[PDB]
Amino acid sequence: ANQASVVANQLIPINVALTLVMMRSEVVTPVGIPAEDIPRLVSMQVNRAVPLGTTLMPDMVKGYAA
Repeated sequence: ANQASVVANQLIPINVALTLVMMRSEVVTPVGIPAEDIPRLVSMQVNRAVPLGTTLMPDMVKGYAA
């Protein structure tokens, strides 16, 4: 697609709260959280360590729903 997802721009350690420096937008498969949502992800925590280049999936963010 042209559908870009949120991809970790650095290793996001477990339980850290997401900041804008941590999140880039890329056309990756499988599709994860839509890149349009990078605004509303700031301050939410991840529930596991996300390595650099990992697509952020809905189940990795605490309190995220669609």
